[PDB]
Amino acid sequence: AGDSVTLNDVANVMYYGEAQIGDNKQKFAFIFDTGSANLWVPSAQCNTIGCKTKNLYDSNKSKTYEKDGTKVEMNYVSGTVSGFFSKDIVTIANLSFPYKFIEVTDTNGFEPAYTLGQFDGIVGLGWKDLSIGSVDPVVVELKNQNKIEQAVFTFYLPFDDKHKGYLTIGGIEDRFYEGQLTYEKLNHDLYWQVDLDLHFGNLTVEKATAIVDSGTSSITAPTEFLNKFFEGLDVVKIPFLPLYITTCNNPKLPTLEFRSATNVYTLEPEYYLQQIFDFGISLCMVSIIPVDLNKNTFILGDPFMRKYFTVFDYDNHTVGFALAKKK
Amino acid sequence: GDSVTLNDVANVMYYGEAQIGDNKQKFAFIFDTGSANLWVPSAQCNTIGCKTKNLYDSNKSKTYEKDGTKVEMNYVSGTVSGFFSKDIVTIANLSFPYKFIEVTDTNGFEPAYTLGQFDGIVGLGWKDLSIGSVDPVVVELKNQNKIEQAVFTFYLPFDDKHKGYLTIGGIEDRFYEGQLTYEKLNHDLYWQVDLDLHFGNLTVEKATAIVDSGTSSITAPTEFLNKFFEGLDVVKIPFLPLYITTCNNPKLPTLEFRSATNVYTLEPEYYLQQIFDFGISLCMVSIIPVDLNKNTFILGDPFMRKYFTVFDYDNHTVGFALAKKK
Amino acid sequence: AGDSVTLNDVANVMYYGEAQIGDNKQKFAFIFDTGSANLWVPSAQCNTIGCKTKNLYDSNKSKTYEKDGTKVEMNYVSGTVSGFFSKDIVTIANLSFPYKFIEVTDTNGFEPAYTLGQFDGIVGLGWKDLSIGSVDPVVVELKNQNKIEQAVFTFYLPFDDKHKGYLTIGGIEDRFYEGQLTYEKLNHDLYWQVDLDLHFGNLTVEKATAIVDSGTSSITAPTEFLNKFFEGLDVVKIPFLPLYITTCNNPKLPTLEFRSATNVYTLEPEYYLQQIFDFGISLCMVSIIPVDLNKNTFILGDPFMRKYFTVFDYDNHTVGFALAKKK
Amino acid sequence: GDSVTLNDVANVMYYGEAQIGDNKQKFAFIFDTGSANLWVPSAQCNTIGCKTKNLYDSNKSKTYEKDGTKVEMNYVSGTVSGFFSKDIVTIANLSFPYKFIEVTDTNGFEPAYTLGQFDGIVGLGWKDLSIGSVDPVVVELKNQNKIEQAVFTFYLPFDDKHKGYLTIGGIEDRFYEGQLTYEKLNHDLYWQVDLDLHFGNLTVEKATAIVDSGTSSITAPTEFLNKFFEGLDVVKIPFLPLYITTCNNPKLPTLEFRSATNVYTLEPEYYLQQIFDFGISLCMVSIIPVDLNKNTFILGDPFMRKYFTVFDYDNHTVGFALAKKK
Ligand SMILES: Cc1cccc(C)c1OCC(=O)N[C@@H](Cc1ccccc1)[C@H](O)C(=O)N1CSC(C)(C)[C@H]1C(=O)N[C@H]1c2ccccc2C[C@H]1O
Ligand SMILES: Cc1cccc(C)c1OCC(=O)N[C@@H](Cc1ccccc1)[C@H](O)C(=O)N1CSC(C)(C)[C@H]1C(=O)N[C@H]1c2ccccc2C[C@H]1O
Ligand SMILES: Cc1cccc(C)c1OCC(=O)N[C@@H](Cc1ccccc1)[C@H](O)C(=O)N1CSC(C)(C)[C@H]1C(=O)N[C@H]1c2ccccc2C[C@H]1O
Ligand SMILES: Cc1cccc(C)c1OCC(=O)N[C@@H](Cc1ccccc1)[C@H](O)C(=O)N1CSC(C)(C)[C@H]1C(=O)N[C@H]1c2ccccc2C[C@H]1O
Repeated sequence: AGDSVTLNDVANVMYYGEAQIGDNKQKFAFIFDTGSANLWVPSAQCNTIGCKTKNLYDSNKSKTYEKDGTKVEMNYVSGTVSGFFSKDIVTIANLSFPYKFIEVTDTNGFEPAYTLGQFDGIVGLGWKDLSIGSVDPVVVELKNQNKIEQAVFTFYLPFDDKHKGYLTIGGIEDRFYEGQLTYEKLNHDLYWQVDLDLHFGNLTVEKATAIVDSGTSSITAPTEFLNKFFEGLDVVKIPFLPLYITTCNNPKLPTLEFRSATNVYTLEPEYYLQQIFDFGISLCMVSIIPVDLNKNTFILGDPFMRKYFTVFDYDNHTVGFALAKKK
Repeated sequence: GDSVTLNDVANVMYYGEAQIGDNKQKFAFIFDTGSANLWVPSAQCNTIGCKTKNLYDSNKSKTYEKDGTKVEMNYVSGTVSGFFSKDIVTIANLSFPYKFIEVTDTNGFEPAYTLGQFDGIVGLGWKDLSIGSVDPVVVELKNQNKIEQAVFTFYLPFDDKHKGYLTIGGIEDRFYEGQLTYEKLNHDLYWQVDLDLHFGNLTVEKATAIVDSGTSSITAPTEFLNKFFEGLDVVKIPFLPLYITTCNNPKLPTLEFRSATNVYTLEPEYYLQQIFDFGISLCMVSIIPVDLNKNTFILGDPFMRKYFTVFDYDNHTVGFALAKKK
Repeated sequence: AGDSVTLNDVANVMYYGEAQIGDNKQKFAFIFDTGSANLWVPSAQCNTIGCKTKNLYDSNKSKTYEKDGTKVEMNYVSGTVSGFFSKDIVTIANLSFPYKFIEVTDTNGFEPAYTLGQFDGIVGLGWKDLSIGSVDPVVVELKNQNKIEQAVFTFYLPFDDKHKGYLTIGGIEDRFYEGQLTYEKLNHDLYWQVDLDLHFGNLTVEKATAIVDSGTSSITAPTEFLNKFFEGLDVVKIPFLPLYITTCNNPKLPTLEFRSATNVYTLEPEYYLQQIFDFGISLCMVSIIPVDLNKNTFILGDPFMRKYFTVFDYDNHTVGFALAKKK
Repeated sequence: GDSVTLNDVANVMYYGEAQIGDNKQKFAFIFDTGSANLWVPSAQCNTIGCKTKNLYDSNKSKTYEKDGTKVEMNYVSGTVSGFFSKDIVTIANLSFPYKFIEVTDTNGFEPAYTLGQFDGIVGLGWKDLSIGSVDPVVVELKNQNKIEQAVFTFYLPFDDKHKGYLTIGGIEDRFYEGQLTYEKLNHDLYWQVDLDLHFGNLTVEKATAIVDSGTSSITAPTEFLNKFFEGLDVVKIPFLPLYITTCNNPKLPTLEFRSATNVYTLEPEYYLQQIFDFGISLCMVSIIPVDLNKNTFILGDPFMRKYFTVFDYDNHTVGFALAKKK
């Protein structure tokens, strides 16, 4: 079946698509993040520098807005936003549903990541307990009022700007993938964390939790593991920055291997590399960066999701994977 | 129809393999609607440029029919040397007697040749354009009741590591979309057409425009061009026929090709090539200064990436559509 | 008069010189940082990855070492080092003097900034009260025992990479500059913070504290001030990093103007730019980055110090400036 | 001596100004020890490449002595057209009657000409090289008891500002250091010299090697070179005479140039130019395939940047030192 917000892609490094808010259907661009669980927009109320270029929600000219007013920090690792809670009717796709969200009023905690973004707010797409305010996930809310067949959603991401990407709600559309799905059951309903013995060419790590995260531009690994990784594969790290450079055909670059009970998952380097220079010799950025999180915890972010169509299934506690169609 | 699977190389030249000989020696070929002769490095080609190449040995094929006349191939991008021969040429699964040049002296055509990953060229041009009046391979195939139409299609892939097609005998549905305007040759020489050539301000009315798959690039009059880029933000890198600009450059116009029937247009997204993308992103521009007879334009590869091309010996036309973008 | 450690320069991006520790004169490379105030070396004792290629100080085979052993974090904004205090006699230039320093034993908090460097430790060259342990500044220490004429030091940093930099202790040598010195009284003896109305093309900020900092590769500005700056001068910021790219002759680039009661100090853009691409069009990195610190606080780091010879004067509480010679 | 201050442009070509006429029209010039004719865009040059250029108006100078014979300049990098003339040329503060080409048709020499920021070239080659046998400008100055020596020096800067020097009349101390080996011309044609040419393994004994300030680069036979770079890590960018490598590339040798007296050598640090430096540093390499008579090599700008050059009509010699590095 399925209902689909098409997602525009900027420098392969973030994705955004429209959604509406209020019964006067005020428009907004959002990052759909399977690694966070709240929704927010700039508030008509906000007076910080960053807000001033964005589309500002007016709680006023929506007739279906209801007041709440409880104040909230929202602390991503990328920065902080702050506002208060409101209730209104959010439309995603053209599915409509009441929701609790944040009218953000302070953003200085999140700029320039925000002053230089082309998105008004974020839409959380993880699980209920990653939420600030125990708010049900929007796909879940939709199910809970017969708006959707199944409380499942999918990500299809592509390979640059006027190539179009697609978040689909409540249906698993064949148009996106090839082969069959392979599923992995989650190990907490928090992030879409599943459970994996990872193998990066030379070192492996036993049963790691892998976060599948639409929100991250990059693949991440804990920092011990990475230094352990890059040594000897002629990758030069620009100094003082999470930034790794190598020749595009550096033939010492291992295919990454994600392996589970059911299945095997792989990432050729053509997937975790960015072309940066291409003039007889081609130079590349390696799209893997240090990040320390609870367990052995790796985020497969955007590079992984480019190879793999992904089905997130609230009903079963699973994420499915198939090869994404190139066309 | 029937297509030869085209190989991309830096989007700067494409090649395909085609067999010569009953013994069926396979070769790497550039298919060049800009010339009308076929050739290969003879096994008796003694020039070191020849040494990595695929040779044709007139021994191995039974069908080898001796000729021997000597011959000069004078491409503006260099010259080759040898003598004529005959044998059974095959293109995809299309076999036929043809006369061609056995190439023995590759020296006046390197470095060009010694780098290139191609052994010879095939002319997809006209009988008029041939050195030796060899009938174009398609027109032969026709008058041997071997395919429906003295026609071919050029489907070139927009992008580097993807396939590309020389279809023969009939237009295919897959390859294109929308309709298919035609225009007619103003000479049965090159696949040259008569064209109202608009380009920002600068028109140059009733130009001759050569369609040509051999050319990696688009060309213009050295004077009309130099005058064009002026005031845009396109820097020219000194004594090389090369120009860099930023890819977002908003001074950059679309290019117009209107006729009596219709209009065609080249978006800057079709005549730029990336070189560098990191924060700012620069692209090199695929239009180059080269002078000939009229206002004579070469629409090369950048144009054919946009427009599927049909080459019609029968109806004296060339015809175009939006290349199926994939 | 003066004595001088000659400083080697890597990618215009950090500078290091040799010095000795112990009475068996064990050698080490150090960053001389006028923006922190402690000395440390890797300890013979250190077993973290980042130590493993460095020259480790053996408290043992110095016959003049005295134990202390009190343990210390040292928390730069670039990272953390950890170890304990020892006393030994440190020689810089070839001036010899007793000191309290840090035997660093844990570095995992500072790597790869330390795994990818070619320097063993750091030498703090700031003021007493920036020191962990109220330790007198080395140059001060040296005065306090008749090793030097006057408790003053100088930084001469070279243009481009080769050609050699120098720190000069206890003498102002005419070989390094031209014109005359213009001095500025400090506004706390903490950093070499002086007091400045800064003027960058279009935006000015009234009476800013400027930190003169040999250690920093770049110029820094508070984040609001920067976003406010770069707008409209076609400077693209690489996404998700403190990285600013532009065309080298972007003729919108303002000369920076630092202006005080006595004096005017200036920085043409040929000083705050790093090339990156020279093919016809020509690309440049802008060596200014957002950094938020107490007041309106700017660090004039390595770019400034390339135009300007600098005299740090403990005796007067001043920093003096003259044009560095090009030869 | 007496020097003309040379201007640098992308280290790809240098230029200087020198005056022609009694009225003293100043001009931008390339000083090319690779040709021996002087020329300027006549005020009667009607070609649109002429329009930003500095023209010579044979009206303004009294001293204009009419000639008019028509003439073709056929550089290998293009051709120019005009008729001859005569007047008082000045080079720095050196004035003298000289016969030259008034250039009227620059079309066979663009885009080259219309971008270049230079109006004419001056030849600093020999009489035998001259089209019309005009005696070289230095040998004239000489034989008008106007300077001590039919000699000149070429001093060449490294960076973009930093300026260059064509000195005339005598070698200067400032410009160089150490000694000064000489070698003797194997023809009084180009300043060509006989050289045992060593380069990694590949020698090519007793080659002829042209010193030439006009050339931006160093050149070699297309075959010897192609074979050279093989197994280096030097990628060639497709059908442009252009090669990229990483600047630290350790497979890159120093070049050798030995004779009977002495040996000269080109460090990679002299024949590379940064294209890209960030994390990895890439450099484009200044050596290019071009074929002539013997093993004939053009030592151009990369070589003259290392070595100061002394050009000796009198003692038939060319001589070199380490260019005073500043
Ligand atoms: C929900 C919650 C509640 C309380 C506390 C915490 C810590 C919580 O988690 C939040 C979180 O930070 N969530 C992150 C996921 C996350 C968690 C922990 C560490 C790192 C990431 C969210 O999914 C996400 O992608 N994001 C978030 S913002 C973003 C959309 C820009 C994106 C991101 O950072 N994108 C940037 C990013 C992220 C990682 C690496 C590289 C890059 C570049 C760019 O791609
Ligand atoms: C003139 C003539 C008269 C009677 C008979 C004959 C056979 C004649 O020769 C026609 C001719 O030479 N034809 C050329 C085409 C041509 C026609 C008119 C003017 C100039 C060229 C031949 O077809 C062809 O494309 N080529 C040739 S080789 C090639 C496949 C590499 C390609 C080419 O140059 N490719 C290169 C090229 C060419 C031009 C611009 C850019 C680039 C980049 C590169 O990819
Ligand atoms: C010692 C101390 C004790 C108590 C409290 C404080 C705040 C202390 O000082 C912290 C500090 O980090 N001090 C920094 C200075 C500083 C002060 C405030 C904020 C940030 C830095 C020390 O001077 C220093 O240069 N450094 C430090 S490491 C280094 C010498 C390589 C250099 C640096 O990082 N350089 C990196 C840097 C720093 C800023 C901008 C760009 C870059 C690129 C790179 O060069
Ligand atoms: C004068 C004369 C009279 C009768 C006969 C002959 C054969 C004559 O000489 C021809 C000649 O061209 N002479 C050339 C040298 C030459 C000789 C043989 C083959 C090729 C060149 C003259 O010196 C010269 O450099 N030049 C000349 S124009 C120029 C100043 C741009 C420069 C040049 O080409 N510059 C370009 C160039 C040249 C070679 C390689 C790379 C580049 C890049 C660019 O910098």
